[PDB]
This record gives sequence, structure tokens and C-alpha cells, in this order.
Amino acid sequence: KELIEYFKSQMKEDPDMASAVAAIRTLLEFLKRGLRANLTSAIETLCGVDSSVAVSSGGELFLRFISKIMIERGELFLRRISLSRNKIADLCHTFIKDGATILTHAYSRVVLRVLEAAVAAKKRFSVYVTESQPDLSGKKMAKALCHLNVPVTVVLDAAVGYIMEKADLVIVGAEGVVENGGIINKIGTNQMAVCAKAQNKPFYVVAESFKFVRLFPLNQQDVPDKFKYHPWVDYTAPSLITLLFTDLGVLTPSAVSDELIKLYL
Amino acid sequence: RFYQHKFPEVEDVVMVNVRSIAEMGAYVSLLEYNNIEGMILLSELSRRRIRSINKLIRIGRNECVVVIRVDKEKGYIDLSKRRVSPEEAIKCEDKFTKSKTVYSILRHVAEVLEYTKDEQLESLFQRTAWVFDDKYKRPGYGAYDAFKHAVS
Amino acid sequence: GSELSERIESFVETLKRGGGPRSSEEMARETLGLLRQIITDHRWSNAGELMELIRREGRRMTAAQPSETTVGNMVRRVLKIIREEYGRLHGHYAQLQSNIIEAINELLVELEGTMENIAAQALEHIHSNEVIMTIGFSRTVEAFLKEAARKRKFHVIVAECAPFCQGHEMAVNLSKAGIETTVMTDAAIFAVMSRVNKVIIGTKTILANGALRAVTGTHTLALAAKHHSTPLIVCAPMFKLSPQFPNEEDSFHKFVAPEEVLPFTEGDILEKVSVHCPVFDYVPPELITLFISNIGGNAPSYIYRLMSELYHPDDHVL
Amino acid sequence: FLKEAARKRKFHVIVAECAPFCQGHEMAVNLSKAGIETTVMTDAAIFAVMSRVNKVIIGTKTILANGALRAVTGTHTLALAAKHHSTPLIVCAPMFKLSPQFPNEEDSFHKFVAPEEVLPFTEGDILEKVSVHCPVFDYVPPELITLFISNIGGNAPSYIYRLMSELYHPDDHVL
Amino acid sequence: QVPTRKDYGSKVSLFSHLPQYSRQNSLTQFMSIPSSVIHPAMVRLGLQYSQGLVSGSNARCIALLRALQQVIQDYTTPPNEELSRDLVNKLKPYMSFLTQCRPLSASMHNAIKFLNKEITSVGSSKREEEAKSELRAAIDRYVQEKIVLAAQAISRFAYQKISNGDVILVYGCSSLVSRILQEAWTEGRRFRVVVVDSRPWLEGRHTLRSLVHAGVPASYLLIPAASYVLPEVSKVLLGAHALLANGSVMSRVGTAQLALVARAHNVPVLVCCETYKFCERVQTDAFVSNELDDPDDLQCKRGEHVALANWQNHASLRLLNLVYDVTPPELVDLVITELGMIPCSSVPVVLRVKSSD
Repeated sequence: KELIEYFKSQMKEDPDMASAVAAIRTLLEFLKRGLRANLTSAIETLCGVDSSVAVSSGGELFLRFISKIMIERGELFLRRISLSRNKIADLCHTFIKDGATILTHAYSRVVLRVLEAAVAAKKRFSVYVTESQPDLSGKKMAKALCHLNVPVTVVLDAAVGYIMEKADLVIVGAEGVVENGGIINKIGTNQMAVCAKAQNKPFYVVAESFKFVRLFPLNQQDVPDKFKYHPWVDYTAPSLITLLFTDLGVLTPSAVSDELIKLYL
Repeated sequence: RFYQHKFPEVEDVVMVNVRSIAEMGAYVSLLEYNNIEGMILLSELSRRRIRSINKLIRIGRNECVVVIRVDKEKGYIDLSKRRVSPEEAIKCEDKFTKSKTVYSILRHVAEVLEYTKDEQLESLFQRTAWVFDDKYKRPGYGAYDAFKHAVS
Repeated sequence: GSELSERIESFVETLKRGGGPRSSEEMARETLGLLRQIITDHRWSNAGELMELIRREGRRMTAAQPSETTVGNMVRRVLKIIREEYGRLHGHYAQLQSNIIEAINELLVELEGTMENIAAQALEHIHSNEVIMTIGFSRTVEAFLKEAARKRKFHVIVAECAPFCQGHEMAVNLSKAGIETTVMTDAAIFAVMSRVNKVIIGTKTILANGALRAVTGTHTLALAAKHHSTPLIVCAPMFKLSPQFPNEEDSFHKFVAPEEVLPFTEGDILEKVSVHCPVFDYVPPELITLFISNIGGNAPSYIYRLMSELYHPDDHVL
Repeated sequence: FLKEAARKRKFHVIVAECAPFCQGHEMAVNLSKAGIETTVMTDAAIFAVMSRVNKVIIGTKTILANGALRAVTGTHTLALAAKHHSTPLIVCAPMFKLSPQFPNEEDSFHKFVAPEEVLPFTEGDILEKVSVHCPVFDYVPPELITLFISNIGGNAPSYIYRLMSELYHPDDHVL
Repeated sequence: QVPTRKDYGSKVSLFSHLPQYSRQNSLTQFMSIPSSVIHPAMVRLGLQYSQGLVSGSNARCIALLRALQQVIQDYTTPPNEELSRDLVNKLKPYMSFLTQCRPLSASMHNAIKFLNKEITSVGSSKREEEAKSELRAAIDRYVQEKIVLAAQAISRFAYQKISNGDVILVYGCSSLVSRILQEAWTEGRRFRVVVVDSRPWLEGRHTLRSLVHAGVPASYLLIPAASYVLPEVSKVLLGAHALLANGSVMSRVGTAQLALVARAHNVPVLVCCETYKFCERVQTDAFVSNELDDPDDLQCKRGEHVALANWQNHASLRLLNLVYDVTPPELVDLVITELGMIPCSSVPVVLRVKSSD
């Protein structure tokens, strides 16, 4: 159809994002064709055919955002999307202890930009990207931010259960966030979390504003199966996720439900 | 007692002690006539969204309440804060205090045959307070009732 | 009419001699009394320069004494409410300062109603012929214990923090109401913790993660209580909350002269052993149980809704 | 044990009775011929009463070869409470009834007595459609109890294998 | 207005802030037996509480609701005392009366607070009878919308949640857990529900009977052997009376230890409390505000040789039994309510977005 080629154009041409704003500006370019809402639900399904959480969640917050006028709303919504990276970057590079040993996860824009913000504030630290393999996921972060003068030593993913003695500040990337108070990411996310709660040593978590998802897991197979396609993205109860980070700012485990119920799920 | 025109006028100021708080309201005991017990009211303990119950009132202290419009069996005995926006308050506190001194010198009239039980207190008050509405200004009544006992 | 600067400087200068006054909430009393005067002759034209005046004088008042945020959350309180009232004005000039001082009157009745509220919320916890514990000294938990002393018959113990014995005084104070409390030393926080039943604590500041910041011995009391999992009720009024985090710098704690813990009667020893003590520890948010607070109870990680309301977070960084 | 302790002391014995049926109430009668202040709590209420009791003891029928016992039932939720609050556990055992039995001999380690102690014969139209089953002897995992009392002095729970090898050569444990 | 009920037997050394009763002598042994000292529906609901006749989850709320509607919709309006403010203070002997009878579920406290707030919302300026009928319309739309629309709304949402073969347990006596069970069962599903109960109520009966009459396969085990459902439970529905502002929940003696033994396996506990049950009182321990029913109902039937008949002959033996309990907010994870499936610790943020803002 017409609405997959500009979607591939925005997921490929600009590297400053995920497929989320690809879905957003794709479904805004949609409107150039009260009378469109279920057409928007059908075409957000047809663009959320990907193996991704952010595209379908952006579409459902579109149908929420509809509930001659909303063109300028959409332009300033793209303005909401644009400067969010610099706001979380200047908001989120301060809690790193000087002399602390970060353990991060596979390639997201967000921990890239926030570790670049921590370097622009010139702390002394050390980051460990982990590998997280059903495929090559961690080595691309390893090269992309050994480009910026940090000793990036990749630990084996099963070896995370021993490297946690020298990881007092474990940050993760942002793939999907849910109304329990948790975050779903690539499979090797949950195991460092359960081990970190056995370590008595904190587990910080970054996120993003319009990547908020309103479904709900409770146990193992309560993950959505249209994102799986062995697993692809896994999580469990959010008993210890220590801190979450937003366009809004510093947010506790519960408060993502507060931003959701303010906008009614 | 402190002015026998008991039920006071419409949009004036007074103060009150709060001896006990209700289940819902806070029924306060007004003191500018002997032993009635009023209430509080809902909306304006402020002018915006405060909405709380016990962080403003003690079981025991005073404050500067403002009356809106009181009648008898419409049951609107107004104890709140409306529109003290530039308005002075503590004039009524000094009115309160000087009237308490007026009581304190006259609670003990109490002559030497100890008859604390019931001497008719209006028999020594009423005739000694009766002609003292000589001018209409109620702050002028304040300075004139302060002028009452500076006896020379 | 410009005799205002001298007491800003006298106040930060008595914030540099430890910090006056002695007790806890009278600090809040004298600071909000000296905070309602910050627009006396301090005049302006538009709200923006008034905002920047509160910016500059508030940040030098907070950086003059950084080990106490009870002045910092209040200057953030006043800047928040004045931009709130200007925003409600627009949808510039006239009706501002009146409603400002009226709002200050509201909150200054609140901060003195605090200990009455925490005293009157204090019989919904305690039983007959059991024991109870608290550490340290706060007159808030003293109000809790004297209320429950007025109505029930129980059997307190107090374990005291002793770089300086700030806990013997309540330990004699609590036999005046006829409790018959027994005082051990702080060696026995675990020898008796089988035969405890409940323990209360009096915090000092609670951060914007719901993580409190208390006196010496409270971190070991929480994580030595959960080797029995008896609950920790925290005594915590709504003024001594802080929107802060553990991360801004150090001097999160407060290092004092350590002649509290060593004498000068030893011989030849003290030339090398480099002693140190804070007076304040740091406790995890996730281990305490509930508030006895001036809205009521809250869960120890609910606090973000209150800090969404009370402090406009773009000028929490100020 | 408690009768000699009340011959010379003064104490406070709450007696839960685990209740598909009663076997607490008889010592609730027989524990007042020496004035010991007994309070007969009913054992569906264990997760309230951690926050008075200091040592919570049991009586057991016999002890297995891992540090685990079989007693009258309900002792599993008793000990799984008494590890949530980390309270001690004396376990009384004279040494005729210790056993080298490891739990892999068969199932019905328990003794399924008839459910005429849980559904007597006023039930309705319901009894032949619902599954009704109770154990009389239930199993404490070896990971929780803390002290034993023997006829040779006190002993640990992670030590009893020497008492087994002293009192049984291990090859005749299947008879 | 009303006298109090005497004590019977002895008491434990701990609970002397708590009174205990008996049902062999009740309130209306003496008082004004044509009830006009107090309204008739009050002594009605009181002496049918004294034999436990309405001992339900929100059944108790609707019983006091019908009692107070028979108070209000025949209420003489006296002069010389105000239109709306002679009600609520004369209602202070009502709930103090029922507090004397057998103390309140927190559901009845929420009912008190709502009809309180609404009789303040109609003051003086309206005549008493059509104001009384507007109070009827307000209280009827309230109990209808909240109770009934919450029941079917969580039925649609938990129908989206619960799937095939989910063997789910109840500690069963309510009108919401067996409700969700039946109106999830009758839509093409399959799940083997088991009930659990406890001495001395021996109550699973309403739930298990309503399941079998709804045609659901049931099993049965009592909490004094609750370690035998220990491996095989797939999920558990916990019927809680109230739900405090810790994140805790609130129900009987027999949701005390099944909560922890089913936190000890990662089987996700699932409590069912609607928007009506979000309270504000917050307790932490288990003897603080907890009732104590008639302490000589725990006897044994061993022929006739009972141990607990003449238990006042010898010196120091006692009895007791608790009734309600509180579980900590660690264990309990998911509440079943309207706007979504909100978790434990984020409860009272919903309670502020339906509290006049």
C-alpha cells in the first residue's frame, strides 16, 4: 500500500530514532487523504504488522489523540517527539557515581545519548555492554560507543550472574514499557534484573514518553505474541526496577500508570 | 454578653474558639454571646483547591472567621474565610481582647460574700453597658469601649 | 526601607554555626516566618523579575547551607505557588501579593497543625502488654508514644544511637508517664529483636524517590528488622519532605567533629587512626512500610503524586 | 517438658490446634493442673500471631534422614510462617522414634484418614461431585527447623546423620 | 442512646482493646423493643448481625443500605433543627449502635462517607420530601453504577484476562469471586476451580454450591492442610473485603497464610475489589482493628467427651479466635477493578481520581 514505503523511508533514512516516529509521521501523512477513526485503527494494525511494540503503541495513542484541527496538533506532537531526546539527556546523566561501573544492554538510541551526555559532563566510569544474542545485538553498541573513549568490555550474557559484583549501577535500554510498572526488552534483560535483586544493588531503567504501552502481562506467556516474531522480548514482575526515566522526568515504578490513567489507558 | 445584640450582622468579622469537631463539620462555640455553638462551612477556607479538614483547625485555638449571611431556621451560620484580600483582620482580635478585659474586670464584681453560684450577671452588666451606643462606628465603638474604663 | 538583607545574612550565618534553633519544626517556623517577608519592600514590575529574585536569593540561601533542605523545599514551595497564581491570573500586576500572603497564612497554619495531627492519629496501632522500640530522638515519635501512653499499658524499649547519646533523654522522659521502659545499649539491637513486636522511627528528610534520610542507626535498624520482618512505621510530617535525590553531590550526610567518639585520654594512639562519623545515614525506600503523615498514610513509594502537586519540577532544579 | 518447666517457672503457652479435627484441646485441658496460662488459638490464624510469639515449638511423630520431620498436619504453614519472621523452632524427640527413612520409599508418606472429619453427613446435593481429601500427617521441609532435644542432650538439625549411622547401619533402611 | 453488650468468659492478655460478645445474650434483651428510641431498621440489622445472618462481602453494605433507606425515606422532618443537619448527627447513634452490635466492615464506612457527602450536597433551600427523593435517586444511581457496573466491567476485563485451563483457587465467600467464575465459565471456557475454607465458619459453601449449580468442577481442602495444594495451583482468586492504601488487601482468617504460601511459588495472587472498596484507614499489624467473634464456638464433637464445655472451672485456660486479617503489599500484586488492571502499590492514585477532582 501507500503507507509502508514512507514508513520504511522513516525507519531507514534518519538514524536518530526507532520505528516509533516512523509510525507517527507515517500515520500523520495518512491524513492527507469522526469519519477516520476506525480507518486509523485498521491502518495502524496494518502498519503495526511489524515485530515491534512501539509502532502499535504509537497507533493506539493516535486513536487516543483523536479522542482542519489536528494537523497543527500533529506538528506540535512531532515537536513533542523531537526535543525529548535532549530533555532526557540533560535530565538523566547525573545519578552516575564518579567511579562507578555501568552495565548496559543492546543498541538503543537512548542510553547512547545519555552516556554521551555523561561524557559531556566528564565523569570517570566504565560501561559494560552485554551481548544479548538471539543475534548480534551488543557488539554494535560496543563499537559505536568505543567510538567515544570509554573502556567497553562485553561480558557474556550468562556471565552476567558473576559480573554483578562490579556493577553498582545497571542501566538498560528502552524497548517497551507497561502499566504494571515494568519494561519489556530483549531476552537477556530479565536475568540481570533477577540477579540484581539478589545483589542488593540498584537497577536503573530509562524509557521514553510516547513508547507507553497499555496492555498488561502477569506471568510468562502473558507477553503479546505479535511481538515474538524461542522468544524475542521477555519480562516478569516489576518488584525491583528501581527508577524509570521519561520526557516527564524522574519517575518511580508506579507513575507510568499515572501518566496512562491521566489519559485513560 | 459582649454586645447583647446577639446574632451579628451581615458580612462582619468575629473570632471563635473551636471546642470540639464533628464527624463531618467542625461545630465551633461562639463567644460574643455566652454559650451557643455554631459550625463551619464548605467552600471557602481558601479560594482554590485545598479541600482538607483538620490541618486548619485545632481542637482548641482561635482564628479570624468571617460571616456571610446568618438567619434563624434557614440554618446558615457562617464560619469561614471569604474575601479578606487586602483586608485587615486583627482589629477584631483586639476587639475580642478588650471585651475579654471588660469581662475580666466584671466577672469579678463578686462582692465580699462569696456568691459565685448565681448572682444575676446581667443585673451588674446590663445597666452598666446600656447607653454606650452613643455613636454608630463599631471601630468607634471599639475606641469608645476602650474609652469606657479609663475612668477619668 | 531596605532593612531586610541583614537578617537573610544572619539566618544563613546561624545556618553556618551548625544550624539554629535546637528543635526540629521550630526551624520550619523561623524559616517560613523569614520567608513570608521576601516581598516586603522587595518590589518589581512583572512576575519574571520577581521570579529571578527568588531564584538568586533562594539559591544562595540553599547553597550557604546545603545540609538542610527544609529551607530549600520552602523556597521552591513559594516560587511554585507564585507562578501558579500568575498562571491563574492570565487564563500582570495587581492582585498578586495579597493572594500570595494569604496562601502563606494557609500553609503556616498547616505546619503548626502537624504535630497535633500526628498525635491524634496515634491509637490505631498499639495493643496491650506487648513491647515496642524506637531509635534516636524526634518529638514527633515522642508525641506518638505519649498519646499511646495516655491510652494503653505497654512496655517500650529504646535503643539509642551513641556517638552522642541523644536517646537517654527520651529514655528517662518515657518513665514520667509511667510506662516502665527498659533501655539496653545498641549492642543489643539483635539480641532482643526476637522479643520485639513493632518498631517506629522518626525520619528527618525523605527524598523524591520515597527514600528517607535519618539519624545514625536507622539503616541498621531497618535492615536488621527485616531479619524478623516487623514493620517500620515512619514519623514524617509534610514539611520535612524533600524533592531531592541521593546524587547531586556528596555531603548528603553531615560530618561532625569526631571527639564525640574518642576522648583525649588514651596515651599515644590518636596520631594516625583517621576517625570519621556522619550523624545521618541513608535507608532504602523499599523497606519501610507506611506513613503516619499529615494527609494520613501513604505507601513509601507513592510520594511522586504529592511531588507532582506541591513542587513544579521545572523549578525544582531552580 | 512443659510440666517440669511449670514445676519451677512461670510462662505463657498458646496452643494452636490444627483443625481438620482436634488434638490440641486435650492438652488444653491437661495443661492447667499446674497453672500455665494457655490460650487455645485456632490454627487457621497463624499469619496473625507471629508478632507475639518468640519461640514456636512443635511436637513431631518421627524425623526423616534429611533434617525433616513428619508431625500432625498444619506444621508446614506453621514453619513457613516461622521462616518469614525468622523465629526459632525447638522440636522435641526422644530417640526411640528417629528414622533413617529417606522420602523415596513410596507416596502416602502421609496417612489419609477418612473425610468424615471434614464433611459429616449433613452436606446437601454436593458430596459426590466434589473432591474431598485431607492428610493427617504433613511434612516439614528440612530447611526450617532449628533445634532438637534428645535423650543425650541437644542436637542440630544438620547433624542427625551421625545419630543415624550410630544407631543404624545404613544398608538395612529398606529392611 | 443505646447500652452495650456484656463480656462472656475470659479474654487473652493481648486483645484488651477489643471487646468480645456472645450470641446467647444480645442487645435487645432490654432496650426499647418498639424501636423509636432508634429507627426500627437499625435494631433489625443489629440483631440479625448478632446471629451473623448477613455476613457477606458487599452483602453487608446492601443490607445496611436497605436499612438506612428505610430510615431516610420515611423520615419525619422536625422544625427548630435544620433541613439537612439533623440527619447526620442523629446517624451517629446508628453506626455507633452497629459498632456496638458487631463492628463494621470498611464497606459500610465507605457507604457512610458517600451518603454523608450527598446529604451535605442538598442543604436547606429545598423542601424536605423531593430533596429526600433526590437523595433516593442519588443513592440508587450510586449503588447501581458502582456495585453493578463495576461487577460487569470487571467481568468483561477478566474475561479478556482469564483463558483456557487456568486452574484457579478461591478462599470462597463473596458475591464477586464466584460471580467472575460463573460469568467467565458460561462463555465457552474451561477451568477446574477449587475452593478452600476454614474452621469454624466452615464457609466455602455459597461459592462451591453456586459453582456446582452453575456446573463447574470443584475440589475442596481446608487451610489447616493448605500445603497440599502447594504445587498444583495455577493462579488464585482472593476474595478480599476491603483494600487499604498501602496496597494491602483485607479479608478473613483464611486468607492470611494462603497468601504467603502462594507467594512462595510465583503463582500470581489475584484479588478482586472494585472501586467501592478503596479505603483510607491504613493498618500494618494484625491485632490493631480486628474484631473477635463468640469465643466458645470452636468446640469438638468426640462422642460427648468434649474438652471445651466447662472451661471456666480450672484456673488459667482461655480461648480466642480472630476473624479478619491484613496481608502485606509485597505478596498481593494484581487487583481486579474498573479502569484497568491496576497493580498493588499504585492503588490510591485511583482513589484520588474519583474523589471530586
